[PDB]
Amino acid sequence: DLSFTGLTDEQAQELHSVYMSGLWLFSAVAVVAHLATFIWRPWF
Amino acid sequence: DLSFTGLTDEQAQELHSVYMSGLWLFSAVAVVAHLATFIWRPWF
Amino acid sequence: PEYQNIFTQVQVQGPAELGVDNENNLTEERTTGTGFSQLIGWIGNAQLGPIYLGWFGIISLVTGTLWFNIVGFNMLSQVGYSIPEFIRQLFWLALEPPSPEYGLRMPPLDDGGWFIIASFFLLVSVISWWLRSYQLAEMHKMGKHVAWAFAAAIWLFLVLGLFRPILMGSWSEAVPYGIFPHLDWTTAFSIRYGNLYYNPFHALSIVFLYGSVLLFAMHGATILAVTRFGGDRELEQIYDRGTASERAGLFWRWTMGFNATMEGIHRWAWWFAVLTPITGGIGILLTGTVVDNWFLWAVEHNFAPDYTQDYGYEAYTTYDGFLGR
Amino acid sequence: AGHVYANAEVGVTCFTCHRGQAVPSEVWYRIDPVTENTSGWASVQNRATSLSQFTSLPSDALYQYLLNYEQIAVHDLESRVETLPGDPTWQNTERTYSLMNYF
Amino acid sequence: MEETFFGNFDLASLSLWLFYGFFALLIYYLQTENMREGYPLEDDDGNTAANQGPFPLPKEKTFKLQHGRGELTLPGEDVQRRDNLALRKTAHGNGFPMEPTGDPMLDGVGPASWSKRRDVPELDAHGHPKIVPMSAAEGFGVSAGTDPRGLPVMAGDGEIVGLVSDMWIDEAEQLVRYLEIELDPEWGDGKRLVQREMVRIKSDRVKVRSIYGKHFKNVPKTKSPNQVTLLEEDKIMAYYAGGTLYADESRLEPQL
Amino acid sequence: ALLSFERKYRVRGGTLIGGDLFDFWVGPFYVGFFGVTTAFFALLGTILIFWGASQQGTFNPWLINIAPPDLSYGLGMAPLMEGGLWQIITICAIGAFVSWALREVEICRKLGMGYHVPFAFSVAIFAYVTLVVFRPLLMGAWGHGFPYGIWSHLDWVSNTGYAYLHFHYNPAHMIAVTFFFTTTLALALHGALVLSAANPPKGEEVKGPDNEDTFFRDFIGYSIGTLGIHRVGLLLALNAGFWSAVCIIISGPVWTKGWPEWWNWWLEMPIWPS
Amino acid sequence: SKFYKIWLIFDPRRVFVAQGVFLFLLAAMIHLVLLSTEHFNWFELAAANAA
Amino acid sequence: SKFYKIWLIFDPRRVFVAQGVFLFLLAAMIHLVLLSTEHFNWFELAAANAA
Amino acid sequence: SKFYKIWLIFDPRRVFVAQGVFLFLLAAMIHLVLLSTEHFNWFELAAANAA
Amino acid sequence: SKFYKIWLIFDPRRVFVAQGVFLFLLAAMIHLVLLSTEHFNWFELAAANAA
Amino acid sequence: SKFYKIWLIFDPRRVFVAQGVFLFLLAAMIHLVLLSTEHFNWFELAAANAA
Amino acid sequence: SKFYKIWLIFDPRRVFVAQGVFLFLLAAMIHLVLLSTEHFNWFELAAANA
Amino acid sequence: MTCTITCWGIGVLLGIMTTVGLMVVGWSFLQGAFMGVLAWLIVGGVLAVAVC
Ligand code: BCL
Ligand code: BCL
Ligand code: BCL
Ligand code: BCL
Ligand SMILES: CC[C@H]1c2cc3[nH]c4c(c3C)C(=O)[C@H](C(=O)OC)c4c3nc(cc4[nH]c(cc(n2)[C@@H]1C)c(C(C)=O)c4C)[C@@H](C)[C@@H]3CCC(=O)OC/C=C(\C)CCC[C@H](C)CCC[C@H](C)CCCC(C)C
Ligand code: HEC
Ligand code: HEC
Ligand SMILES: COC(C)(C)C(=O)/C=C/C(C)=C/C=C/C(C)=C/C=C/C(C)=C/C=C/C=C(C)/C=C/C=C(/C)CC/C=C(/C)CCC=C(C)C
Ligand SMILES: COC(C)(C)C(=O)/C=C/C(C)=C/C=C/C(C)=C/C=C/C(C)=C/C=C/C=C(C)/C=C/C=C(/C)CC/C=C(/C)CCC=C(C)C
Ligand SMILES: COC(C)(C)C(=O)/C=C/C(C)=C/C=C/C(C)=C/C=C/C(C)=C/C=C/C=C(C)/C=C/C=C(\C)CC/C=C(/C)CCC=C(C)C
Ligand SMILES: COC(C)(C)C(=O)\C=C/C(C)=C/C=C/C(C)=C/C=C/C(C)=C/C=C\C=C(C)\C=C\C=C(\C)CC/C=C(/C)CCC=C(C)C
Repeated sequence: DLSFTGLTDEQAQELHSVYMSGLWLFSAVAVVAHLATFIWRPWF
Repeated sequence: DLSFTGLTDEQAQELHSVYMSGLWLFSAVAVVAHLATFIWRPWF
Repeated sequence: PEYQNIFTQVQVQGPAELGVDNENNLTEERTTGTGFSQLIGWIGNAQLGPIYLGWFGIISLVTGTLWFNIVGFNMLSQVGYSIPEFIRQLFWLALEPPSPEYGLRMPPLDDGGWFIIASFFLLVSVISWWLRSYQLAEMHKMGKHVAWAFAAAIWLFLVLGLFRPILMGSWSEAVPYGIFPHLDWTTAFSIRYGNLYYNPFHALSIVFLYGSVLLFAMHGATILAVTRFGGDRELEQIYDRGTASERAGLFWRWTMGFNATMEGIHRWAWWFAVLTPITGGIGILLTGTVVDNWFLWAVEHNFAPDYTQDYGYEAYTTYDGFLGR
Repeated sequence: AGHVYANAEVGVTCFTCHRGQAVPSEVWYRIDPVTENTSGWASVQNRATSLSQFTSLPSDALYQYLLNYEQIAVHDLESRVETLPGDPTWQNTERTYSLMNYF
Repeated sequence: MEETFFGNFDLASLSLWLFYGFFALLIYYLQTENMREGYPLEDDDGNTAANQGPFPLPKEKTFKLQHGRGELTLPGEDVQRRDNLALRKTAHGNGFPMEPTGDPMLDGVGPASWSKRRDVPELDAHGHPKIVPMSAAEGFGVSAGTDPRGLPVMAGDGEIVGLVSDMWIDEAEQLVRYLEIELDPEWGDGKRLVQREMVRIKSDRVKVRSIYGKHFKNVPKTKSPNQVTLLEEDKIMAYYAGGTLYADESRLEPQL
Repeated sequence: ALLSFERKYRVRGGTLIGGDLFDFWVGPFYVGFFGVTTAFFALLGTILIFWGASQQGTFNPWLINIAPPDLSYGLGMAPLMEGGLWQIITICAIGAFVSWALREVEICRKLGMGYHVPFAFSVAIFAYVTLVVFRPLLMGAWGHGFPYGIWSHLDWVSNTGYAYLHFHYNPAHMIAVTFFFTTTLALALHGALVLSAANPPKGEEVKGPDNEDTFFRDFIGYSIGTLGIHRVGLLLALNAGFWSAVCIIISGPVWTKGWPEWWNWWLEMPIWPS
Repeated sequence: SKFYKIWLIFDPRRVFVAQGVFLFLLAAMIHLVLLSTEHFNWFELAAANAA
Repeated sequence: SKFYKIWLIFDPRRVFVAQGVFLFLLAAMIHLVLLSTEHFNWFELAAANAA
Repeated sequence: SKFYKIWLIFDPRRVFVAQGVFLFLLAAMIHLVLLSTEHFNWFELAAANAA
Repeated sequence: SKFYKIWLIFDPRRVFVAQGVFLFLLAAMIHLVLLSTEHFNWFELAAANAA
Repeated sequence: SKFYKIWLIFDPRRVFVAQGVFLFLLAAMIHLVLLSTEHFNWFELAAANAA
Repeated sequence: SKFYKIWLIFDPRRVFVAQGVFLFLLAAMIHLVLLSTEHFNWFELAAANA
Repeated sequence: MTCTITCWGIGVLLGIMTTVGLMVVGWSFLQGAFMGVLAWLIVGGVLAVAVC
């Protein structure tokens, strides 16, 4: 029952679900940005 | 019985198990990252 | 705006404070003559209190005058006793050290002989003043930090004019007694032995010289910032910590992650100032006696930067282009 | 020709030094003693003279270096040397620096 | 000597590394001497913190206090600790500001917080209290600047909360410490002290901007009108500085 | 972690901008709006230094050298590896220094203390600002700023010093240097008095302000007091920073000849006989 | 997995500030690194491409 | 084994922050080390391969 | 998706001021970056284009 | 043996940070020493082998 | 013999910290001394043997 | 003789730490001084014998 | 005060007046400024003491 921030297990579980929604969306945009740049001028 | 941080014996075990799971995932990415780089330009 | 405690806005003057006393009987050698200056009282204490004149103080004052007079009489005689020319060239005249051809032997009076005699009285005068600081602390039953800090300054003072010339085997290595000439010596000393910038101890002394001004700006500002909590009464804040010491500590803890105590600040203050001439004395003592060229020492030890660009002005512009024609 | 034709064909003519004067300007004489009560290294400096370049540096730098072929170089050419007597001192550096403000 | 001990490690290089060892020892000595007060670290909840820093606590040093006030060893239990603080944590974790549970200036928290110093007056070399009113002080008088006695006192909101009846001086150092304010009945009841460092003295008035007119009635008082203890000194000075943030909501809220 | 007395001071408020969005502590450090910008500017500037060090070919801290562009580039932007990186790091450094000073304002506002420290730091910032932007602006090129190297920026000082043929003769340098040697003089003696009074010989009572007040009265005949030494002490160091800023901003924008030649006004005064 | 427990020890409004600076630090730093190179400096490549 | 007892000695919050700073400084340093070398500088190699 | 909860942890009025300053400074910075170049300096292009 | 009593002398939580910093500074320095030598610099060896 | 009494005079904590620091600095110095010499520099000798 | 009375004057703690620092610095100096000489430098001598 | 500052203000104004006055009759700005600085210190100091 460790909680240094006071958030319960369900409270952080639902917050972390949103965090990955932002993280994956940010990564998804980064992938398309990286994919487009590689087609433009590849670095490999 | 001995704990300078206040964590219980079972609380630390739960925290460490997730930490190792994160450690292996981070290391697994690095291994694939190193493997891709070695095929790109080997350093041995 | 809020009152920044920079100038006192009201002064109170009472009976002159003659000072504390104990069984050492300080009052015997005190002048018992006091004066109050309201001009200096705006920023500091206004009482020009009595001075304890002992035998270390008198000998230092008398011998210091002899060094001052011998230098001055020589400078006056250097310009042929022309007072208008002596005043005009005051910043340029000096008592030059002996010529290098004489080594450590006594040179002629006109060729640095009076320099050694004047230096002899200056050395006695400076050491006597240090003994006064040591004796006064012992007779005041306080620590000898004033004497110990002074000894650090004397260390560079002794190295510059007494220790290094002896080690170098020539009295010519001393510093001339002039306003501009000891600046010329300072520049010539750096040029003669390579580049004194690349002396690690000169760099180290600059670190503590910069740190001393940096700390004592920090300590002065912090105390004035907490002087609304009686922070200027540091001693009472050491024996009984008030909120002045707490906020002063917490200001620097929240700014840079660590702080000091009201007493521990002066240990930082004492040591940074004391290390300025201690490292400088070592750097000067190692100059000529050991190294003789510091930039080549830097190149040998691989910390002299290397530049790849060209050096001439023709590589960057033309003479006509610079002149705009 | 290696100096007056350094960059271009500048050259030197009679007008270069005189500039319309019977005696060229910026000529110098040996004001060596300058100081009255001193001799040696103390009698060539420590006074703002015409040749000292507004400094207390030696005023005999032009005489010693540009007329008497004295050694101008003062640095030690390696990291550490044995400072044997007769080597250039800070006084020689002071005189070299005096000539060199003139440059 | 111009010979290298090994490689390019000469006497100049040897002295440099000798100073590196000394400076490292000096830094350790200086930092530990700075830890005589405030440690152990503890956390927001008040329990001892898990982390205590790389530097260990120094050995106890003993101060022989004068005027028969006993000894003092700084590394130890701190008598200046304040209990029953009126604060609550805004977060369950660490590193977050505390929210005062009542009036921050009345409770003495934050900029208005004082320290539990000794409840005795500071004494000079002679032994009598250091800070005394000029009425009690003998031979003292104004020598320069504007005399604030009799001038009205203006608060931070422009209210006139009384006039300066007397000013307390440090006769040991011949320095003005406080100004007594004879609070008007409409604002206060008796006399309040304001430190010289938080009051700006003009030609016709003395202005203190940290404290509004309504906060003078709550300024801490002194037990006696002839001396002020270190505890009363700490409470009085902290109250005025607490007004720099707690006089009105505008001061506490961000300026932009 | 906290201190034994830190809890009662960690209160909400005192920010200049951002309110409670950033108002928290990370470890002992206070993080504000300007602590966020300090972290961004300091990290970006530090990384760009090591990025420039990587392409420079050496990571040796002594030999790292991020130099300003050539004087031909003027006040415009240069290629990032032809001096343009120095311009960005300067922008990051200026942003980090100003944020650091503004962060100190929030810290001392939350503690209800005076703003002397951020003001005193602003003088140090001004001394840096007059060295990196003000003087290059007056001289018309960013190449007049000092490079960002531990030993490379000493060569700039040495060359700029000898750019006026004897830099000791700079009148403002004399005033500024006199303040450094005296600020360390005041620091040594002031630190000694408090230490001597608080640490008397073993077995003897500690001393109060009177004993140190009468010590330099017995020593040098005058004592400026406990409060006065900090007041003159801040002024001595601030004047050291200010006059150092002056001596370099007049060297080249205001005075182009040798600094010894400046003293020619005193030598050839009409009163002096020929 | 159970990485959601990272919010049991790290408070959301103190880490999001930490990553906000870090993410923009990376975004600004990497772009400047590309601008330093002569091959990935898209600003000068437009000039080179247009001649 | 019993390596989990490191958290009875070390606070999880301060260690995680410690490695987060350390691991990124690792990643930044190593990436910069390769960028210093002429062989592993992928930015210059793109220019060479483009020809 | 469910990003509306970001205002449950960050003060809306504090964030808006912070992001307003960030957006303008970023906009001013990028505009000055364009002005530093030759290809994308619209002020210089007009002079060059007009004879 | 009886070496376990070192923890009766040293605080475990202060030694571990001390050796954690020491071990990495050890590891970095030996890596940097190897890189300085021309024989053991694997970055230049990779460049030489590729040729 | 009877040297155990040194711990009645020296604090075990202060000496052990000093001894640990002194031993490594002494060990580092001697290793650095050998590297300076051209006969005991094992890094340069490995290159010589390989060539 | 009866030199044991020196400890009635000198604090054993302060003398022992001073002696330990003095002994190593003296020992290090003599080792360094020998390394400076051309004769007793055992590192250079071993190279010569090779 | 209200009188020492005024006397100090009078002295610095006279120093500026003596600075420009010497430039008009020849001299130089730096030579004139020194006499102006000297006039500010002497006349200002004398006034600050002679009249209070
Ligand atoms: C070299 C070839 C391309 C190039 C290749 C790439 C590639 C490849 C990528 C980028 C990516 C990015 N590039 Mg680029 N990029 C180039 C030139 C540019 C130029 C320009 C003027 O030339 C610009 C402006 C950018 C800008 C950017 C950003 C759009 C983005 C990185 C985001 C970041 O660092 O901060 C983000 C950090 C933040 C934390 C800032 C947050 C600030 C705001 C105000 C915070 C508001 C939060 C508040 C609480 C409100 C919350 C609301 C939420 C929406 C719910 N690039 C060149 C032309 N660029 C990278 C990316 O990730 O894109 C997604 C990417 O993958
Ligand atoms: C071209 C010039 C050379 C140069 C050549 C030197 C030389 C030469 C020296 C220094 C030294 C110093 N240099 Mg350097 N230095 C240069 C560039 C710099 C720069 C810079 C920004 O460029 C700086 C900041 C410095 C800074 C410093 C200080 C760190 C240091 C002096 C220590 C001290 O406090 O002295 C203060 C100490 C004293 C003044 C002497 C003690 C005085 C005695 C005790 C007092 C007696 C008083 C006397 C009796 C008169 C009393 C009269 C009263 C009225 C009664 N240097 C360049 C490289 N530098 C010194 C050093 O090396 O230290 C290791 C030194 O000798
Ligand atoms: C040939 C050399 C010439 C010479 C040429 C110069 C030149 C050229 C200069 C000086 C300047 C100075 N010289 Mg000089 N000078 C010479 C001889 C000397 C001697 C001596 C004993 O011989 C001395 C004492 C001095 C003394 C000084 C001071 C007047 C001044 C030093 C800089 C300054 O004040 O700080 C001011 C600088 C700052 C306050 C730095 C600001 C720091 C910032 C705000 C914070 C830094 C944070 C940073 C990121 C670190 C953080 C990292 C970690 C997290 C902590 N000079 C010789 C003759 N001198 C320098 C000057 O005045 O600069 C203004 C100057 O440019
Ligand atoms: C030379 C050939 C390849 C190369 C080969 C490799 C190899 C091989 C590796 C990398 C690695 C990495 N490379 Mg690389 N790399 C190259 C060029 C690049 C470039 C570029 C623009 O050119 C970039 C951006 C990167 C970037 C990266 C990162 C993806 C990664 C380093 C992570 C690290 O150091 O910090 C880590 C930072 C931290 C630990 C802190 C992160 C901070 C965040 C914001 C904290 C959030 C925590 C918060 C609580 C949320 C928690 C949520 C959890 C999910 C619960 N590389 C070249 C092209 N690179 C190294 C790596 O680590 O891979 C994994 C790796 O092994
Ligand atoms: C009154 C003038 C004196 C002074 C005062 C002063 N300095 C101060 C303060 C005060 C009152 C502070 O409160 C503040 C502080 O907190 O100090 C601990 C500070 C400070 N002055 C400092 C140092 C310092 N002071 C110096 C001098 C002086 N400062 C004067 C003597 C010098 C000199 C002479 O060079 C230095 C180096 C810092 C310890 C601190 C400022 C901390 C700071 O700015 O933090 C934010 C930035 C970073 C953590 C890193 C930023 C990195 C950059 C983005 C890139 C690099 C830029 C830089 C140009 C690098 C150049 C390197 C080469 C030159 C080697
Ligand atoms: C580089 C300078 C140099 C050049 C070239 C030069 N002179 Fe001279 N000249 C001198 C110097 C030095 C003096 C001595 C100073 C003096 O007498 O005023 C001098 C003096 C003289 C004098 C004597 C002045 C007197 O006081 O009576 C004459 C005549 C003379 N020059 C003629 C010439 C002529 C004609 C030329 C052109 C060919 C010429 N000089 C070019 C350097 C030179
Ligand atoms: C036109 C360039 C010129 C100027 C201006 C100049 N130098 Fe020189 N300098 C020289 C020449 C030529 C020499 C060579 C003399 C010799 O070695 O006989 C020299 C030699 C020196 C030496 C001797 C160094 C060594 O031991 O070889 C010093 C000292 C010196 N210069 C310092 C300075 C200083 C300080 C300045 C700044 C005022 C300066 N120089 C400016 C041309 C000049
Ligand atoms: C020097 O070297 C060179 C080669 C030059 C170099 O470049 C080296 C580069 C190097 C080393 C880069 C190393 C990169 C690394 C480490 C990558 C870190 C990046 C990471 C980890 C990505 C996080 C993404 C987080 C987001 C974007 C979350 C979105 C958050 C959203 C907004 C959700 C939150 C919203 C809510 C509503 C919460 C719910 C709230 C309640 C329920 C209340
Ligand atoms: C200079 O020399 C040159 C040659 C250049 C050089 O490069 C030298 C290089 C040198 C010396 C390498 C030095 C590197 C070393 C030593 C490697 C350390 C690296 C290590 C150790 C890896 C840790 C990984 C930890 C993670 C990444 C965990 C992930 C954490 C996850 C996220 C779990 C957290 C999740 C939770 C839910 C919370 C916990 C649970 C509860 C709260 C229940
Ligand atoms: C300069 O160049 C030249 C000249 C060439 C030069 O190099 C000169 C070299 C010179 C001069 C060398 C000077 C070296 C000297 C003098 C050697 C000192 C070195 C010594 C003495 C070695 C101590 C070793 C002690 C250990 C390793 C204990 C280990 C203890 C372990 C860890 C057990 C833990 C201990 C406990 C007690 C447990 C706790 C118990 C209870 C709590 C019950
Ligand atoms: C109006 O009154 C009259 C009277 C007319 C007058 O003119 C007044 C006097 C006037 C105006 C002279 C003004 C003096 C001036 C400007 C001098 C400035 C002085 C300066 C800058 C000092 C430089 C630093 C020198 C060092 C660093 C020394 C250190 C050397 C010490 C001393 C060590 C001892 C040396 C020895 C050699 C030992 C000898 C002993 C034996 C051999 C036993």
